[PDB]
Amino acid sequence: NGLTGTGVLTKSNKKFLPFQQFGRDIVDTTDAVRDPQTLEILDITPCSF
Amino acid sequence: DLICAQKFNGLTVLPPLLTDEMIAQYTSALLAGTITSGW
Ligand SMILES: *[C@@H]1O[C@H](CO)[C@@H](O)[C@H](O)[C@H]1NC(C)=O
Repeated sequence: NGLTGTGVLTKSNKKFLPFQQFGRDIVDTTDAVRDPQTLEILDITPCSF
Repeated sequence: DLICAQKFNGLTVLPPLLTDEMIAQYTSALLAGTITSGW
Protein backbone atom coordinates (compact mmCIF):
# COMPACT_ATOMS: atom_id res chain seq x y z
CA ASN A 1 0.00 0.00 0.00
CA GLY A 2 2.94 2.32 -0.66
CA LEU A 3 4.96 1.24 2.39
CA THR A 4 8.34 0.73 0.72
CA GLY A 5 11.31 -1.01 2.26
CA THR A 6 13.67 -3.96 2.16
CA GLY A 7 13.48 -6.85 4.58
CA VAL A 8 12.70 -10.48 5.27
CA LEU A 9 8.94 -11.08 5.46
CA THR A 10 7.87 -13.95 7.70
CA LYS A 11 4.67 -15.08 9.43
CA SER A 12 4.23 -12.74 12.38
CA ASN A 13 3.22 -14.11 15.78
CA LYS A 14 1.92 -10.74 17.03
CA LYS A 15 -1.70 -10.69 18.22
CA PHE A 16 -3.02 -8.07 15.83
CA LEU A 17 -6.57 -6.88 16.44
CA PRO A 18 -9.08 -6.21 13.62
CA PHE A 19 -8.56 -2.44 13.79
CA GLN A 20 -4.74 -2.65 13.74
CA GLN A 21 -2.99 -2.49 10.36
CA PHE A 22 0.73 -1.95 11.08
CA GLY A 23 3.01 -2.64 14.01
CA ARG A 24 5.86 -0.67 15.52
CA ASP A 25 8.75 -1.48 17.84
CA ILE A 26 10.16 0.48 20.79
CA VAL A 27 11.86 2.90 18.37
CA ASP A 28 8.75 3.80 16.31
CA THR A 29 9.85 1.81 13.25
CA THR A 30 7.48 -0.34 11.20
CA ASP A 31 7.95 -3.84 12.62
CA ALA A 32 5.01 -5.67 11.01
CA VAL A 33 2.54 -5.30 8.15
CA ARG A 34 -0.81 -6.62 6.96
CA ASP A 35 -1.21 -8.20 3.54
CA PRO A 36 -3.65 -6.07 1.49
CA GLN A 37 -5.19 -9.09 -0.26
CA THR A 38 -4.75 -11.96 2.22
CA LEU A 39 -5.12 -10.24 5.63
CA GLU A 40 -2.02 -12.04 6.94
CA ILE A 41 0.31 -10.39 9.45
CA LEU A 42 3.95 -10.40 8.32
CA ASP A 43 6.95 -9.69 10.55
CA ILE A 44 9.57 -7.51 8.86
CA THR A 45 13.27 -7.92 9.71
CA PRO A 46 16.07 -5.99 7.97
CA CYS A 47 18.56 -7.84 5.80
CA SER A 48 21.89 -8.57 7.44
CA PHE A 49 24.61 -5.92 7.52
CA ASP B 1 13.69 -5.54 21.66
CA LEU B 2 15.71 -2.33 21.98
CA ILE B 3 19.25 -3.70 21.62
CA CYS B 4 18.06 -5.17 18.31
CA ALA B 5 16.37 -1.91 17.30
CA GLN B 6 19.64 -0.02 17.73
CA LYS B 7 21.58 -2.59 15.70
CA PHE B 8 19.22 -2.34 12.73
CA ASN B 9 19.90 1.43 12.53
CA GLY B 10 23.69 1.22 12.29
CA LEU B 11 24.44 1.37 16.04
CA THR B 12 26.41 -1.70 17.13
CA VAL B 13 28.60 -2.63 20.09
CA LEU B 14 32.06 -4.15 19.66
CA PRO B 15 33.20 -6.88 22.06
CA PRO B 16 36.09 -6.20 24.45
CA LEU B 17 39.45 -7.73 23.62
CA LEU B 18 39.94 -9.36 27.04
CA THR B 19 37.11 -11.68 28.02
CA ASP B 20 35.78 -11.62 31.57
CA GLU B 21 37.49 -14.99 32.06
CA MET B 22 40.85 -13.49 31.03
CA ILE B 23 40.52 -10.55 33.42
CA ALA B 24 39.62 -13.04 36.15
CA GLN B 25 42.90 -14.88 35.46
CA TYR B 26 44.90 -11.66 35.67
CA THR B 27 43.31 -10.95 39.05
CA SER B 28 44.16 -14.42 40.36
CA ALA B 29 47.82 -13.86 39.46
CA LEU B 30 47.84 -10.65 41.50
CA LEU B 31 46.12 -12.45 44.39
CA ALA B 32 48.37 -15.50 44.17
CA GLY B 33 51.58 -13.49 43.90
CA THR B 34 50.67 -11.20 46.79
CA ILE B 35 49.95 -14.02 49.23
CA THR B 36 52.94 -16.20 48.35
CA SER B 37 55.54 -13.46 47.76
CA GLY B 38 54.31 -10.15 49.22
CA TRP B 39 55.42 -7.01 47.43
C1 LIG C 1 -9.69 -9.50 -2.26
O1 LIG C 1 -9.22 -8.77 -1.16
C2 LIG C 1 -9.93 -9.05 0.03
C3 LIG C 1 -9.56 -8.01 1.07
O2 LIG C 1 -9.75 -6.72 0.52
C4 LIG C 1 -9.62 -10.49 0.44
O3 LIG C 1 -10.34 -10.88 1.59
C5 LIG C 1 -10.01 -11.43 -0.69
O4 LIG C 1 -9.60 -12.75 -0.45
C6 LIG C 1 -9.39 -10.98 -2.01
N1 LIG C 1 -9.87 -11.80 -3.09
C7 LIG C 1 -9.09 -12.41 -4.01
C8 LIG C 1 -7.60 -12.19 -3.84
O5 LIG C 1 -9.53 -13.10 -4.91
